[PDB]
Amino acid sequence: DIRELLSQYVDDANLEDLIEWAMEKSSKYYIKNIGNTKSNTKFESKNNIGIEYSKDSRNKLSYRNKPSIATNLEYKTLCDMIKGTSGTEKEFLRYLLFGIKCIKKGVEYNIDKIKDVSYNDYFNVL
Amino acid sequence: KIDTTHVSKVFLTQMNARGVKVKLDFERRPPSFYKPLDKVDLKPSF
Amino acid sequence: PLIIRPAISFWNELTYLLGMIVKNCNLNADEQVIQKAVIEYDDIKIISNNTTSINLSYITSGKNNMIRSYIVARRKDQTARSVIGPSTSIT
Amino acid sequence: VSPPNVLPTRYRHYKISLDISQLEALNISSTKTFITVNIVLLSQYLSRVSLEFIRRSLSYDMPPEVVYLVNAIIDSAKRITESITDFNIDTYINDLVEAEHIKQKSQLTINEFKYEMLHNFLPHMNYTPDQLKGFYMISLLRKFLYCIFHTSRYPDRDSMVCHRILTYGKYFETLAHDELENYIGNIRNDIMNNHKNRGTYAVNIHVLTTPGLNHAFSSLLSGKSDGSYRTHPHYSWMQNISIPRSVGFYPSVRKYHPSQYLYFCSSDVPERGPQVGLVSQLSVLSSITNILTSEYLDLEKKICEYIRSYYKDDISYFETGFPITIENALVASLNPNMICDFVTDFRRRKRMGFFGNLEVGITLVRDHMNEIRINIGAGRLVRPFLVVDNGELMMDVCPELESRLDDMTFSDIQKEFPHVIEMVDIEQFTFSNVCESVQKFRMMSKDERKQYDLCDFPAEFRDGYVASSLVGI
Amino acid sequence: RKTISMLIEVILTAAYSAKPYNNKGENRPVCFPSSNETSIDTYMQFAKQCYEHSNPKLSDEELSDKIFCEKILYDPETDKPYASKVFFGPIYYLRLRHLTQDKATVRCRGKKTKLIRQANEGRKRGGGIKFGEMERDCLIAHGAA
Amino acid sequence: EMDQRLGYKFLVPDPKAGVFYRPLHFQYVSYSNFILHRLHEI
Amino acid sequence: TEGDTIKISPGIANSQNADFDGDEEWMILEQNPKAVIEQSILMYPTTLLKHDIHGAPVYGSIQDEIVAAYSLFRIQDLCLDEVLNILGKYGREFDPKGKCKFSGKDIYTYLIGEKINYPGLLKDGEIIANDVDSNFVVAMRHLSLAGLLSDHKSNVEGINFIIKSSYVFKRYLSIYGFGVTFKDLRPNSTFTNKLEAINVEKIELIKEAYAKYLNDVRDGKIVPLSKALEADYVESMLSNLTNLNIREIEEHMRQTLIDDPDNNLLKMAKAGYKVNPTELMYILGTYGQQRIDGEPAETRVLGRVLPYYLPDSKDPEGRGYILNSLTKGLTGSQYYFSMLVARSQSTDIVCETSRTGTLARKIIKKMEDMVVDGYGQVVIGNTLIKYAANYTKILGSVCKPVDLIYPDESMTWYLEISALWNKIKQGFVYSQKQKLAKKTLAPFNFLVFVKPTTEDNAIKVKDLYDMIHNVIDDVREKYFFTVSNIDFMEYIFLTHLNPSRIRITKETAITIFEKFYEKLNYTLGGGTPIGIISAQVLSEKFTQQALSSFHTTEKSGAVKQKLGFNEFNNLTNLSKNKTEIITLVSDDISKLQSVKINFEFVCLGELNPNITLRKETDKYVVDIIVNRLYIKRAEITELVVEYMIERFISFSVIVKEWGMETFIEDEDNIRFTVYLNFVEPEELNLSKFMMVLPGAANKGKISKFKIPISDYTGYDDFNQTKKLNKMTVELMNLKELGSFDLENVNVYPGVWNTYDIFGIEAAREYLCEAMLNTYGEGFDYLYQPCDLLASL
Amino acid sequence: MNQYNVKYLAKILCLKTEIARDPYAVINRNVLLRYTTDIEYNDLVTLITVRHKIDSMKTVFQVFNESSINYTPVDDDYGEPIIITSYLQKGHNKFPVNFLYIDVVISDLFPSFVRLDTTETNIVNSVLQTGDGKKTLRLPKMLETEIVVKILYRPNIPLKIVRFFRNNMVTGVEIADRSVISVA
RNA sequence: UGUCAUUGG
DNA sequence: AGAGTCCAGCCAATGACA
DNA sequence: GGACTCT
Ligand SMILES: [Mg+2]
Repeated sequence: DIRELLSQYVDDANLEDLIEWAMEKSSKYYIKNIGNTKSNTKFESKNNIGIEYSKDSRNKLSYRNKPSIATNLEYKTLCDMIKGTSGTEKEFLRYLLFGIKCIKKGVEYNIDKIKDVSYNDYFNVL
Repeated sequence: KIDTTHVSKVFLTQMNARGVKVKLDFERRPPSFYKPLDKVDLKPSF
Repeated sequence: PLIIRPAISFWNELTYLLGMIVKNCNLNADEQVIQKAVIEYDDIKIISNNTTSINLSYITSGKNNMIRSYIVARRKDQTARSVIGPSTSIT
Repeated sequence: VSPPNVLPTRYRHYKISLDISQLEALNISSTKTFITVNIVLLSQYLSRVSLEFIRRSLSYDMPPEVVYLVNAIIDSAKRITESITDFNIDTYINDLVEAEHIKQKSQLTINEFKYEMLHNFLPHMNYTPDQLKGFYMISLLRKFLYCIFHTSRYPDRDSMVCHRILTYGKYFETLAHDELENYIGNIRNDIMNNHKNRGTYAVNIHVLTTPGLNHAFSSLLSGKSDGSYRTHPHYSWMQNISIPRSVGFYPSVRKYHPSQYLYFCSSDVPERGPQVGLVSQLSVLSSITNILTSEYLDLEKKICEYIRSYYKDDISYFETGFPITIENALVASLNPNMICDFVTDFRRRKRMGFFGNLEVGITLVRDHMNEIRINIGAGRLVRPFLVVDNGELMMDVCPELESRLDDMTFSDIQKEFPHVIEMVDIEQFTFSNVCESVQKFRMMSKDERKQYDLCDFPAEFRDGYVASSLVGI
Repeated sequence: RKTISMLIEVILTAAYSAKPYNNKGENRPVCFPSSNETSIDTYMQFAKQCYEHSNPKLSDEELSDKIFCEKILYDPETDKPYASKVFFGPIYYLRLRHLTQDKATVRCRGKKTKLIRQANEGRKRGGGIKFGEMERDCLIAHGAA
Repeated sequence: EMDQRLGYKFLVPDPKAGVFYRPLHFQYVSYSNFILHRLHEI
Repeated sequence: TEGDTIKISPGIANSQNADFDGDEEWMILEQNPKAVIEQSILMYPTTLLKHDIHGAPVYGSIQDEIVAAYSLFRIQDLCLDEVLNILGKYGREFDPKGKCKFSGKDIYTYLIGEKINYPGLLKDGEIIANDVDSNFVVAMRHLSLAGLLSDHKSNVEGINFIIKSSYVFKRYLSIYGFGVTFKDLRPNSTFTNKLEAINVEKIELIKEAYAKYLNDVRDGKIVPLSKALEADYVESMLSNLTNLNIREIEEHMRQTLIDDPDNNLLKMAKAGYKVNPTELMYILGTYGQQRIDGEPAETRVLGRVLPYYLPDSKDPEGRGYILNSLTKGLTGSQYYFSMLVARSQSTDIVCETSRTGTLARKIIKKMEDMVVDGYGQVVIGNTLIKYAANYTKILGSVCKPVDLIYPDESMTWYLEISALWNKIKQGFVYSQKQKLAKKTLAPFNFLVFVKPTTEDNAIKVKDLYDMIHNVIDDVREKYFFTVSNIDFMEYIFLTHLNPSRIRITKETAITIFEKFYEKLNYTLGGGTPIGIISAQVLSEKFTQQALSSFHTTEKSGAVKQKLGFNEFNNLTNLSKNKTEIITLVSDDISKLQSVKINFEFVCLGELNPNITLRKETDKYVVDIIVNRLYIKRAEITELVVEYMIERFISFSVIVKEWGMETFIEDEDNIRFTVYLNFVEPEELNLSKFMMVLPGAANKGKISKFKIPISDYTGYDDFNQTKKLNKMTVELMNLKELGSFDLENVNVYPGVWNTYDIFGIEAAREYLCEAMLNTYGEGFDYLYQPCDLLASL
Repeated sequence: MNQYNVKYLAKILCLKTEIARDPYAVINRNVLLRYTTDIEYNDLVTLITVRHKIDSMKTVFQVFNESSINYTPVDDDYGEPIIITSYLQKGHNKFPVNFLYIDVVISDLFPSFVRLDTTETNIVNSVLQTGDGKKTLRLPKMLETEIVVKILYRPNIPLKIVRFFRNNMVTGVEIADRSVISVA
C-alpha cells in the first residue's frame, strides 16, 4: 500500500530497490534501549562530560517528550510515522524517507556503495 | 605425657589467657594383630 | 602464668598490662576503667587504631604472628650459610 | 606562601570545586580561615568589573568546547546574582563574612575579622591592589577550565616542572623558623598563665633560658625533612658527590617522567627496595638555585621596574591579555601581540645581567593557557643551554670565542660573550623549543631554525658523576 | 648481555699502553665519555695511529691483531696454540665491598631466646639460619615427613 | 667540538665566581646563605 | 674443598636459579636416622633427576658446554690419541673397532653407550640429527639425551651420562678453547654502514609519506582518520622497517657463516645459546620502537614528550622509535626512551614480586593437603578429586607426551582406531575450537624400546592386536577398577605400534608391555604430594614469567583475555560483581551483527560532527553537519545517528519542546537540524545542552573497547573445519542478551555465568582452560597442574 | 517466555525426551542429531513437538509462564507442564529465565553426563571405600537445582550420582562423578 | 629487645 | 550505594639509636 | 591501593 505514497514522492524506476534496501537495512540496524547505568576507561573529556551526564537516570524523563516544532512538511509520511508505525515498519518508513530525500536531492541513498577512502596509498612505502 | 615444642605450649597458654580453652584428646587405639597374608604376584599374563 | 611473660633482659609488657588491670581492681572502682584495662591488655584495636602495642593479639596479628614465624618456620642449630662457587671435582 | 622577606611566613591552601550538576557552587574554599564564595562573584568583588567582562576574558583564546562551560558558569553566576533582590556584591561578601564569623564562634570584633580574612587572602600577593587579585583568580579559573578538557597538556602533579627542591640550608632555615615560633609561643603561653595565675607582667627564667633549638639542631641530623640526613656509608669516595647531589621525591609517581630527563641522570636510579623510582641524581651541568633575601628583593624590584618602565601603555590588557606574574604574584597583563617581543627581550636582558641575576626563569605558556611566568626564587633546577636567537646559533657568530676560550672561565664567558650561553630552568625548558645537538641544528634548513629557542650541549653532560665513571652507556 | 663498550674500553686501554703521551710528551688520557657520540671507526683510527707510533712498521695482519686486541694464546700444559685468537688486553677493573668472610655464617650450638626457646637471630650473636616456610614446602614436596 | 669545550668550562673550577668545587658548590652556597645571612634575619 | 665458599656443581645451577655472581646458599645437618635415610633416598639428586611434571631432566650443561657439545659433534678426522685426549679418564673402555680416523659422532656413540632409537634423535645409538644443540644437553629440555637414557634404564644412567658428558665437554674446552672477540661481531664498517644508510633512507620515506597524508588532510583533499587508525598505520610502517632490519641481519648471518664458517658468535647462535637475529639487530641494526603499556610513550605538556620536538610533533622518532643501534650508540632522546623501558621493567618486577609471593603462598597452603592415596586416586581430606593420578596412575616424570596420530585409512585397523577416536575425540578440539591437539600422553617412554624389523621376523599383525587389546583390558580391570577411561592408552599403542608404519619383533612387544606393567606397579605410590608439587610448579612458572618480563602488553581493537600473573590472580580470586568477557561465535554473521549494532558504544562526538547553533525568534536551532565517511567508519547508518539524537532530545529533562529535520548537503555531508526551546532558565540549560550534546547522544553499552566481528577457522574434527565468526563483549550479566535471536550461537561467558547456567563442572572446565591460557604458548605440560587447581 | 527462548527450551526437551525413553543414556549435543522439533508459539501456552527421527515417536510439551498455567493433557503429552519461572526453583519441569538467555545445549560448555545404574553405582561405592573399616571417601558435590539434574530426572529413580565425561586436552575424555545434594 | 637508614642474592 | 577491616615475596648483612 | 562484608 506504500507504493501509492512512494509513487507520489518519486518515480517507479528506483522504487523497489529503495523498498528492499529500506527493508533489510531497517531490520538489520534496529536499535533497542541497552543499559548504561552507573553500577557497572575514559574517553575524550569533551565527549566524557556528555557520557557521564547520560549515565544517570535522573537526567532522563519518565515518558517520551513528543516533538512540537513541526518539521518535514513537504514529506508528510511523518503524519503516520509518529505513532501508526512502531515495529519494523517504523524504521522501514524512516529508511525509505531518507532514501526519498537522497534521491530527490539526486545523490546516492545507500551507505555501503559510498566506497571507502582507501588510505593504504599513503602508508605503503617499503 | 606430651612431646611438643615449647613455642606450642607458649601459644596454647597465651590462647588460654585470651579465654580459649584448648583440650587435647588422645588415641587409646585398640590393640592390633599381624596376620599372615596370601601370595600376590603382580606380573602380567601373556 | 609467667611462662608467657618472662623477665626481659638486655643492657614485661604483659606484666605491666596486668598491673594496670590490678591497679583498678578495687571495690570503689567503676566497671568501665576495669573494662578498659582488660581490653587494652587483651586487644587494644577494639577501642583504638594503634599498632606496636604488645598485647595478647600480638601472637595472632598478621604475617609476624606466632605460628607463621615460630611453628612452621624456625631458626636451627647445625646450620651454615656461605657464598657459592663452581667446582669441576664435584658432581 | 609569603615572600621570604615576610617573617613569619603564611601558608594558605585554597581549593576550587567544580561540578556540572552544581555550576552555581563553583566554590573557592579554604579550611577554617576563608569563606566559601563563588569564584566569579569573588573576582567581581576584587576586580570590580562586570560578568560580561569575565565571560569575554575566559572565552578569548579558547576552543569552542570550553566556551560552553564558560557560558554555563557565567550564567549560573548571573542566576545566583538575580536570585536576591537588588544584588550588591559587597553586601553578599560581607554577609558571607558575617555568617562564618558567627559560625566559627570566634572571640573577635567584625572589623578585625574582616580585615584578617580579606587582607591575608593570597599571602604571595599581600601588598598588591585587589583588582590584580581578582584577575589572578580569573586566570586560575581559566587554567582550571583548560585542564578540565585537556588534562594531559597541563603540568602533572608528579612532574618536576611544578616543584622546588630543598638544599642543605633550607632544612636549617625551616627548623630555625619552627623553633623560633615555638619559643615565642611558649613565652606567650607562660606570660598569659603568669598574668592569669598571679597577676604580674613577668616571665619565668626556666621557660626563657631554653630556646628549644639545641635539641632540634641535634635531631636534625637523625633524619626524621623526611629522609634528609643520614649516617654516611663509607663505601666509596664517590658517595660524597653522590648523596648531596641526589634528590628525593617522597610521597602515576615512581615511573620515569619526561620532566626528569635532562636535569637528572637517566641511569643512576635505585632498582630495588622501598625507594625505587624515588631518588634521582643530578646531571653534571645541573645545579639548584640559591638566592639571598636582599638579592630577591632587589631582583623583584628591578624586574617590576623593567615591566612598568618599558611597555608602559601595553600592560593593561586584563581582558584579552597575557598575565605577567612574578613568583605567582600577578604584576601586569600584556598585549597578546607583544609577547614574543617581550620574552626574547627579557632573555636579551637576562644574559646581559640587566637584572643583577642570570638565572631568572622566563616561561611563555601558550596553548590557550596564555601566561608569562617569571621565577626568581630558590630551589629551581637550572642548566646552561646554547642560545638560538632568531634562527642563528650564537655560538657560531663569535669567531674570537675559539681563540679566547682556554684563558677564560665560565663567568668570563657569561660576561664577555653574554648571548652565547643561557641559564635556563626546568620550567622554561619544558615550554620552549630546544634542539638536541649542534649537528642536528646545522643539518636543518634556515627556516626550521627560527622555531628553536635553545640548543643543547652533548649527551655526556646529561649523566651524573656516578654515571661518568662508566664508559659508553 | 650486549655490553659492547667493554670491548671498546679494552681497545682504548691497550691503545693508551702503546702511546700514553701526546706530542708534547705529557700524560694525556683517552676521552671516551659516558654517553659517547664519536664512532667506533674514529677510535680504531686513533688506536692505529698509536700502534703505528709505537712500532713504525708492522704487517697489517699484526696491526689488525693489535687494534682489535686479538692474540694467539698457548696451552700451558702442551705448549700448543688454541684454535682461534683470544680477546686479550688490559682494562680498569673494580673490587666490590662484598667479601666472603663478611657473609660466612656457621652455628653448631649457642644461645636461645627466652620466650620460645629456639635459636637466636644475629650473626654477631652467633645465631641460626631460619629454616623458613618455603623450605618446609620443599621438604613436604620431597615426601620426607 | 666547540660546545663540548664550552660545557667543559662549566665543570672546571671558577675562582672568579667563587666556585672552587663545582660538584658541591650549590650545597656550600646553601649552607653559607643560611649561616651567614638567613640565621641573622630569622 | 678449599676456600670459604660452598662449592656446588654447575650442573645443578639451573635447578636452583643460581649464578656465581654473589649468591649465597644455606646448609643444615639433620643427623636423625629416619631423616638420614630419607635424605639418602628421597632428596638425593639422582632421585630428583627428572622433573615431576614434564619429565625433562633437572640437571645438565650450561653456557660453554653447549657450544662445546656443538663443536664436539661437528669435529672430524681425529686420531686415536686426540679422541683419547678428549675422553680423558673415560677413555679406558673406549673401543676402536678397526678404525684409525674418528669423528665426534663416534665420541657421542661412545658417550651414549646404548643402542636405543628415538624419532628424530637416535638410531642404534648414533645421533641422526644434523647438529647437537641446546635442546640436547641443557636441563629442562624435551630432547635431552640423559632423559632418553633414563627412560631406557634408570636415573643412575641419566646422572652418569650427565657427569661424563660434562667432563668430556669441559675437556673439549680445555683442549680447543672457546672465545668470542670483537672481530666476530664487527670485523669492519661495511654492513653497519649499509644498514645505517638503509634506515636513514627508509625513515625519511616514512616521514615524507606521513607528511603528504597530513598535508592532504590539512588542505582538505581527504577526510582525516581516527587517531587509533593513524597510529596503527604508522605502527605498520615502522614494523615493516623493523622486519626489513631483521631480514638484513639474517642475510648477513648467512653470508658470514658461508664466508667465515668458524665464527664463534654464529657458532653460539647455531648451538642455541642466547644469540638470535633480534639481539644482533639490537647490536648491529636498529633498536626498534620502544613500547610503554603496549603503546608508545604518551604525550605530555604541549602535545609532545621531550622539548627536543616541536609542539604537537608528528615525528615517530620523537614518540619512541629508535633508529640507532648499540654499535652506533644511542643519542639522547633514544637513550631516554630506552631508559624509560628499562626503568619501567624494573619498577614492574619490583611491584609484582610481592604479589606473586602472596598468591604462591595462598595456592601452596590450599593445595598442600592434596595427595595420592593408596589406590592411585587423588584425594584431599575425605573427598576424591581424581580417580587416577596423572590420568595414568604412573608418576608424571615417567609419563611421556607423545605425538597424537590422527586416523588415516592406510592404517592397519583403521576401523578400531577410528572407533577409539570417535570415543575420545572431544577434548582434542579446544580453545573455542581454534586449536587441535597435536600431543597426547603415553604412559611411559616406550619409543626407546621400539626397534624396526623386517616383515619376515616381525610379530604377526593379529597377534599384536590381541596383545594390545588383552593388555589394555587387563589394565582397565585390575589397575583402574573399571571406573576410568584409558582408551587414549590403547589409541597410542595402536597408532604408534601400527604395522602400516613400523614392524617389531615379539620380544620387542613383550619388553614394551612388561615395562608398561613395571611402570604401573612400581612408580606411583600412596602419599605422593601431588598438590604441593603442582602448586610449586605453577607458582615458580608465574614468578619466573613475572620477574623475566615474559608477557609483553599489547593493545588491540577488540577486548581480549589478558595473559600473565594478574589474569591468573583474577582467575583464582573468583570475584563476583565484575564484568566478564563473553564470547559469541556463530557461523552466520547476521546474528552477530544484530548484537554488535546494539551493544557497541557509538556517541555523536566520536563521529566528528560540525555542530553550530543560532538563536531565532521562537526557537534555538542547532545544525549538526556530519560526514558520511565517519558514519561508515562507525559501521552505522544515518538513521542510527538520527535515532541517537532523537532519543537524547526526546528524553532529556532540560528540553521543553523540539523538532527534528534531516537535510542532505552532499554525498559527504548530512545535516541534522534540531529546533529547540529549553526549560527556563533557558540560557543555562542552553549551555548545558550544548556541553552534553556530543556525548549524551549515544547508543550501546558504554565501554572503551569496540566490538569488531573477527573470523577464524574452527575445527569440528581433525579432517573437517569451518569458517566461524567471533565477537567479544564486556558484560556483567547475561540478561540483556535474552532479547536477541541467538540460536546456533556458541556463547562462552566468564566463570560465574558458566556456573549459574551450565553448572559446577563447566565452571571447573572454564577455570582449567583459562588458568592454562595465562601462561602463553608452549606450556601444555601445565595442563595437569592447572586441572588439579581447578578441581580444588 | 518469548519467541526466542522457546527454541533453546526445545533443545532441552529433546534431551528430556531421550531421558524419558531411556534413563541410562548419555546426554550431550549429539542427541540433538536424533530428534526434530516443531514450535507453536503463543503468549499463553507454547506447544513444542519433539519427534524421534527413526522411531517416529512424538512428544508434545506445553510450555507456560509461571503466572498463567492452563494445563490439560493433549494426546502424546509429556504428562507434566513445562513452566518457565522467574528464578531458579526446585522442580524438573520448572526452568528459570536465566537458563534460556542463550542457546545452552549447543554450547561447548554443555557437559556430557549419565545417570549410573545399580551396577555402576555399586562399583563406584566400592571404589570409594578406603579399605580401613567402614570409612568412605566422598565424591565432589553438585546442587539439585541444576540443569543436569533437571534433564536427568525420573519419577521413581532417585538420582544420587551423576557421571560426567569431561573434555581433556591430553587424554580425550575423562570420567568424573558428582553427588547430588538436597535443596530446601 | 625493638625501630630507622643503607646494601646484597 | 559507602565505611571497616585486613592484606601487601623469601633469606640476609652492617651501622645508629631508643 | 584494593577486595569482601555489613549497613
Ligand atoms: Mg646471582
